[PDB]
Amino acid sequence: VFHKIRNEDLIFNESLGQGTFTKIFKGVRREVGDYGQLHETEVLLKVLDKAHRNYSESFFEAASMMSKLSHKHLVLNYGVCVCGDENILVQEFVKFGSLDTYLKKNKNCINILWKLEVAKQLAAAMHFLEENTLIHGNVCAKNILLIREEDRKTGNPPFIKLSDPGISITVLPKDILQERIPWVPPECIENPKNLNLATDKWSFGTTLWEICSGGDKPLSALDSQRKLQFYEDRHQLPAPKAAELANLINNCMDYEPDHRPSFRAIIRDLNSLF
Ligand SMILES: Nc1nc(Oc2ccc(NC(=O)N[C@@H](CCc3ccccc3)C(=O)O)cc2)c2cc[nH]c2n1
Repeated sequence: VFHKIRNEDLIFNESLGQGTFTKIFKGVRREVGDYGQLHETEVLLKVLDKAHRNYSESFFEAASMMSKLSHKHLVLNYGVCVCGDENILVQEFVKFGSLDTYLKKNKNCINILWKLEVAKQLAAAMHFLEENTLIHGNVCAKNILLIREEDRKTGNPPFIKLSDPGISITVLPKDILQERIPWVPPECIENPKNLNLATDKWSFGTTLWEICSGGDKPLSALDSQRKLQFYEDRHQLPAPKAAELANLINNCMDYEPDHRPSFRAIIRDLNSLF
């Protein structure tokens, strides 16, 4: 149950792009904060396309269930604006944006320790979700937000958060699902209702591949028909050039969902690289 924010208290600024049936804007929220102090707070605004209003339930159910669990590695949702014909998610604005964009622009200055630290943090967030038996369902580098850059001057590591999952793959059209191979697992291509905790272990593997690959998209050279055939022939992703996490990636991207390792075991493996 989300706090309702008045349209009057939001200003829309620049477009930040679009997601699946959504438009993204940087914005500002006027609000009374602690001690009654007035604030104008930078916010991330996620607007459901007016033409796809039928998706609003899934749009908001995702963000809602995760926002019931507070955690340092999970994005903060302030509330929702449902004034007028709008369906707007009002979210904390993370200073350095999405991880995939960040990896591409910083490819030639991100070392293995940075990748391992970000992987550990992501695994911590997924461990927390697994303990709470809560499925994310759309783990990917675009849904990882970089709160803070690494600072070698103080040894401060980077700090990331996992964003909301957006519209569930259980209600999206099959062609969007096919294009999201290989983040969407084989069993969910076979049947979207196979969405399960084991889904998030597979997509975590794909996300590690992104992190280790300077933001390349795995299988981007394959069209949708060939992505399906990739799964039909039981292929695995190539090892990234920085190959240190390749075995972990493949262990997570196991075609047998019951064989995919728990996030506790994943965390132990990450720690053993040191
Ligand atoms: N909290 C927040 N936020 C931001 O900006 C985002 C907007 C949207 C998203 N999240 C998505 O864009 N999610 C996609 C996923 C699509 C997908 C998933 C798996 C495989 C293929 C494709 C979607 O829903 O379409 C992430 C960051 C920014 C940008 C600067 N600062 C920010 N702070």
